[PDB]
Amino acid sequence: NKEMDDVKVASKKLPVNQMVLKNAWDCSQQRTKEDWQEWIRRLSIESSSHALRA
Repeated sequence: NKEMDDVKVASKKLPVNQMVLKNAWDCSQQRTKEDWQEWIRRLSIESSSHALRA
């Protein structure tokens, strides 16, 4: 075998509407836990993205 990999940019794009989703989480909840949780899992979207998918 030989050579290499990585490649591996890897980050960003944007959560713009997911930012919207964050503030959305903020609006209701009213037992905020679910809101913040979801919003966080979203916020995740390199690694950590996949991480929050736990």
